[PDB]
Amino acid sequence: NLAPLPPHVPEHLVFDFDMYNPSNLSAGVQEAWAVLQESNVPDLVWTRCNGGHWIATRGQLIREAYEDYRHFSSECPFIPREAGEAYDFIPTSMDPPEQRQFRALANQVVGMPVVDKLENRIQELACSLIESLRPQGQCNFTEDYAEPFPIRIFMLLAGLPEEDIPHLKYLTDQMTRPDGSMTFAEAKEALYDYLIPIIEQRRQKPGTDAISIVANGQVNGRPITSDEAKRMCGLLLVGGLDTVVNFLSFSMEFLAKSPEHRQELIERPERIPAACEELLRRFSLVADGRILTSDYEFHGVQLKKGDQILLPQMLSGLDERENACPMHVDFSRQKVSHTTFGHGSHLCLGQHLARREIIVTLKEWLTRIPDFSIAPGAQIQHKSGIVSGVQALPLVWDPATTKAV
Ligand code: HEM
Ligand SMILES: C1C2CC3CC1CC(C2)C3
Repeated sequence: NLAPLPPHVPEHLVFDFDMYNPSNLSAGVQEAWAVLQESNVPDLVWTRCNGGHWIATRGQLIREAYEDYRHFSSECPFIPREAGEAYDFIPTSMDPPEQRQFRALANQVVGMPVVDKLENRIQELACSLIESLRPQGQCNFTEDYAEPFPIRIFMLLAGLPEEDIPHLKYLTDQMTRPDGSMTFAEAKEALYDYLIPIIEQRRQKPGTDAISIVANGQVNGRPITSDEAKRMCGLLLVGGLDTVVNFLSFSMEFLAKSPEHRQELIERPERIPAACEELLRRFSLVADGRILTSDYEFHGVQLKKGDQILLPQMLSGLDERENACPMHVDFSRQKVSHTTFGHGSHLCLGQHLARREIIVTLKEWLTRIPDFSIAPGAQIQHKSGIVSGVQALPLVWDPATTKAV
């Protein structure tokens, strides 16, 4: 189900890629997408699926398209068009200089100094969840630690009910990983039927939570709108529940498989941070785009005002001209080049929380369960979307070999 090639597209620039169902998914999602970088693929190519759109395939274009906010605007950053358009999260769907102010607020809530505040609850929870799991010698990493871990921290952050979890999550999921049960605009609505009443309540009688600062936030001398609030808190929900959740499963499936990687981390912990960056470069997962405010010629391709362009942040680090032996994990690379936290004026704000949640889990799980592996006969399945994932990750271990701490 492909749409007619638009006039301006040289059919030799065609390359039918389906972000919602890449071919080789069975072999893995980063591998699925890494096709785009074979020798036989143009640096910039046009795909006819999800209604036809450019996709830039190399480290350097993405970096370039990202810094160039002018012809490449965030206005509509989600393929397909309707969602992108129907998406209004702030600061996301906004170019600077507008953005600068909405962003500075979000940075208030999730930023650096919020992260030192939270560290202990993080570690406290990291230990507590692991130790619970320990003695069973089998979890469901995705439902068992992956889902739980990060969410409860955000629920802690935003002061919202755990009970809410399963609902917002489905909503978050449909948004990044469209099933077909509900369209983006419908998705965006129910997440909004939710937040709204909450934002009301924090306007009248404030709290210390992320949302409380957000409803009461200051933007360009004036007091933030209700809508701008609904809209900021919307982004936090999704970035909240959706990126960290998935990343942990790929990193963990990776460890379940490479006992020399567990070993290395375990004996030379001065390496968790480097290890941390290398894993983000490799188990990268986001893929949104931009929009052409006008006609423009990018690396000789005539870009026509209105066209969408995917700029997968996945691809930047999996690119040979950037990372020798891209698909191979090496905690001692000299230079880890990636753009998992995006790039440009829209650099990811929760990079600190995300990183901090990732080191905690590596340091803590290796401490208690140094040795685990994939459940005999289980086939892991990934999912591609605006943010990619793992269907479930059954693990198994020998209690006898763990350690409480
Ligand atoms: C697994 C770790 C994470 C990854 C890979 C990730 C990925 C991304 C990427 C690629 C962007 C750039 C958007 C663009 O340029 O279109 C972004 C921005 C953003 N993310 Fe993260 N994210 C992660 C964790 C989080 C967390 C924990 C939060 C906080 C709940 C969060 C909230 C945000 C926000 C608010 C922005 C927008 C900043 C702006 O538009 O100036 N993300 N994220
Ligand atoms: C908005 C932006 C694109 C996708 C979905 C959501 C969180 C993060 C940044 C990845």
